Amino acid sequence: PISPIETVPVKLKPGMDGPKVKQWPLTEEKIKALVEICTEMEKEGKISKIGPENPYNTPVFAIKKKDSTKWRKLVDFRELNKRTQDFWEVQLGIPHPAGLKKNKSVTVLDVGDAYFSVPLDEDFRKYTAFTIPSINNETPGIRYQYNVLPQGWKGSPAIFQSSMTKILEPFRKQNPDIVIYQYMDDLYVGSDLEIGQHRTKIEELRQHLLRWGLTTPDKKHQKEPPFLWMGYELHPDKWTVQPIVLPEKDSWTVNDIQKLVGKLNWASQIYPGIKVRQLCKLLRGTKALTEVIPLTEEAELELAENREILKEPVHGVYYDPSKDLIAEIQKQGQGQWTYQIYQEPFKNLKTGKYARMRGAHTNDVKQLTEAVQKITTESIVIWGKTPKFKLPIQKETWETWWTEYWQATWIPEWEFVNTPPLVKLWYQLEKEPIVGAETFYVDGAANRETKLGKAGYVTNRGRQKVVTLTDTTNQKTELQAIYLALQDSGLEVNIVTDSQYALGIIQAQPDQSESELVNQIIEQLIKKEKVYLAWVPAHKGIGGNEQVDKLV
Amino acid sequence: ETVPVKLKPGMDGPKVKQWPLTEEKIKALVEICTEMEKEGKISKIGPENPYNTPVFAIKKSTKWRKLVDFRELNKRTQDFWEVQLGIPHPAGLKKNKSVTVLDVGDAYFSVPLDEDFRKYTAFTIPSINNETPGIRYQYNVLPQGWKGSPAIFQSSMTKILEPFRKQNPDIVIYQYMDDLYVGSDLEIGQHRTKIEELRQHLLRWGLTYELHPDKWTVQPIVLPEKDSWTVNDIQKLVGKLNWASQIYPGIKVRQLCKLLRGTKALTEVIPLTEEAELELAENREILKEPVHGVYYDPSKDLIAEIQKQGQGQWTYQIYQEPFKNLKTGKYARTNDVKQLTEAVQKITTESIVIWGKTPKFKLPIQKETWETWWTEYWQATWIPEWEFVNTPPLVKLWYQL
Ligand SMILES: Cc1cc(C#N)cc(C)c1Oc1nc(Nc2ccc(C#N)cc2)nc(N)c1Br
Ligand SMILES: [Cl-]
Repeated sequence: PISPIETVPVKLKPGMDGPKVKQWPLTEEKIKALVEICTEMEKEGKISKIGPENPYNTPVFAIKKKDSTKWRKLVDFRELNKRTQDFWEVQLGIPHPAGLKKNKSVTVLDVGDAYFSVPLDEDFRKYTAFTIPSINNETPGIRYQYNVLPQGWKGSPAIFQSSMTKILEPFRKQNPDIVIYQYMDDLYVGSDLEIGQHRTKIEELRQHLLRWGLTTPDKKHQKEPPFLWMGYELHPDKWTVQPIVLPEKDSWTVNDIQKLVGKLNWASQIYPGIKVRQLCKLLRGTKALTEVIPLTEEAELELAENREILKEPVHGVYYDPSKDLIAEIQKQGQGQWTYQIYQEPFKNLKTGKYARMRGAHTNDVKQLTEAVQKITTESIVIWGKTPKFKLPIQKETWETWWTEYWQATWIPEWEFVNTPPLVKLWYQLEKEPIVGAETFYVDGAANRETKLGKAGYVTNRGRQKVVTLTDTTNQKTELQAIYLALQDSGLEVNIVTDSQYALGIIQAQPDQSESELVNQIIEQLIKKEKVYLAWVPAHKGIGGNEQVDKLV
Repeated sequence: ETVPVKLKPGMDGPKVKQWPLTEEKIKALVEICTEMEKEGKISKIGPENPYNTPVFAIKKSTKWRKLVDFRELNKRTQDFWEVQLGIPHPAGLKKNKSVTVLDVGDAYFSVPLDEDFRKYTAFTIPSINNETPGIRYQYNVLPQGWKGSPAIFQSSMTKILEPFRKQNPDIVIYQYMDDLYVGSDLEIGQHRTKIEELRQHLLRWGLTYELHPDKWTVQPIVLPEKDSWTVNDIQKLVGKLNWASQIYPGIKVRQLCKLLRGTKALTEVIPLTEEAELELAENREILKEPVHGVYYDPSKDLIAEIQKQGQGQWTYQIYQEPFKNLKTGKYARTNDVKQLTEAVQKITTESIVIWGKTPKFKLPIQKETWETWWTEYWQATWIPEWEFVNTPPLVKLWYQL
């Protein structure tokens, strides 16, 4: 009950000194509770009495327990914590089931009084001094300091885990075939041993722990498969998310839909092809949490599609280190990608989705690559190696894009899989100017305070046209002029522009965009049989440009 | 004896997140790090050290080497390695016929690190799937990769080299991070012989490639020469000149965009004229030479931009203020990011020799993509700073070779 482990040196931030907070008066039932609590704690070593020598103090109080008739000592370390050094962050993250190896038998051991079982640095104890107030604060109080890690202090979580990891180390180093995961108070222990020899391995651990101050309840009350853990349900050789119930409701609040999305997003770790696009579009905008959002049709069918998928239970599988991981990706509603990761087709270790726009304008080949990149980082975290990919894109499609694009890129070993809808390029711009195709010199231009714009073009075939656009930007006009030239020309056409901006957009070959204009321009690009786009310096007197430039 | 090391006032130590590592590299890392700690170069640390710097493994050659990214710590010790002492940069290193680079990082494992500084060198070896807590060490000795180490070892290095310098006055030896740069104008065989000679001095104090910088010439912005000229070709021509104009004083496009009149078809072929053909030649003269008016400013950061040219060709510029090109170059010849990575290392290396500092790179690649992969090909012991950007499609074009 107080570990013989060596303490962690602690100290307060460099400038600062210990807290000196005034204790307020408490009611008399509260003072009574404090005295008996602290008398129990003192007899156990957790705290010990100090003289008024000690300059420092921190507020205590007490609350009634769980509607029951007990009290709990609360200590307010606000000021101590504000004055305490920073510690190494505890966990960088928590393991994913898909990464867990399979075990015959598993047992959860719970460390009793975890914090009060770890000694606190002798030199730092004084700063934890608190005082139990006398009745009406008439007489001086009872003063204590901590000898162990206090509940609510800043360093307790970090010092406990480290303490538990030093103590755990020998047992780990001596039992490499048995596996232990530590999280806060609990210890989760797994072996491929048979229920008899495993429970014996438990007892050695328990008795090792006890040799070090740490008590754990025993072999009479230890639960059974499946185990609930971090929102998952864990079985000896399969896993799944905890049971997910989607409500039957005629009216959905902003709040209901948020919860509904979170649960779907959670289910999508192992339930293939969950979609939340239509439900998420409902959240767009500003609305109270209590307000009701009429689901749309698309959203009503999504919820339907999801509720089917969730009907039949699905499980995930655990990781065999001796086999490759394969990852498969599919296209869904525009911007939505789903993926599965398995080692034996098609027993998934896990699944998921990717739906992110990078920039305003992407095409499918860019999105797929981003998804490959996201999935690769995830595999390294979970499995420590990268997956072999299967992708709905022809090697030739990908190869044409990689070179075409000015950005560098690279995806690991992958092969084609014919899972429509296939990702492709929907048009290509000409590398060279076109003979016998009309040359449109375009140009848009706004007025900075008016927001009045004029877009248009001049042609080498002497054709020309200008229009007036209202409340648009100099950006949008240069783009409207491109659109203009696409509309009024034939299936082939050379377009000359001054907009580096517009050039940038189209040259990257978008097939999606937030912009209505850009999606318009795209529709046209598809229908054309040859487009060459070229850029020229603004107002540098370039033949064709000046003409359509004055005329706007 | 430990030279006391102070951070820049008002800054705390680094707290950088450890990137996820592959199983293969983690394992190499434990091997390496258990050996380093037996030897007492590093010690395990408690939770009371809040600091962290990233660690990973590279191939220096089948054998794992460990690489610590002190880019952040370096920024926070800066004042120290840059202006208390701090190694001066030989102006003639870049003029030598031959300069050899040697790894002397092993030397720092000898010198103790100021105890009140150790805690800032903390790093973490992550575990796969977060199943066990990272294992955590700090340094007890001058770490490789921290710019403080050569500054502190400096004093011992000139001692180690004095006889050899005394005996070859005309050999230049510049230290940067964990490398020694040794240059001369000897014939390559005689150079290599002096290198081995130098290796023997080093060898008595603890210790285990070839540049020819005087053959580094600039990559001009090039103007095509054509049989025939189209409107389209001339517009491209007027563009490129117009850009080079924002940099190179003297560039004239007047006589040229003369030819471009009215509203011609892009494919129409337009006659070469004298004064144009002269303007094109005279412009070539200029683009050949250094940029009149641009100088290195020792107090400003170096920037390096790279553009993917396709077909294994990459172009680059180094500047402190945009367009004022201090230098311009190319790199040539599989894998897009492997190449980028080679290019960055080449560019960094030239930069170290010329100015004695590393540029911050503007990298034409997806953050996540680069972050995932670069360690797969990195072979330097330093790491430059970098951002990620999308090449303006025109810039790519104007520096096309
Ligand atoms: C032993 C254990 C139990 C629970 C809990 N709860 C949660 C975790 C994170 C556990 O640690 C590990 N478990 C497994 N596999 C595993 C297999 C079957 C079951 C079951 N049933 C649970 C875990 N592999 C690891 N590498 C680690 Br480390
Ligand atoms: Cl200079």
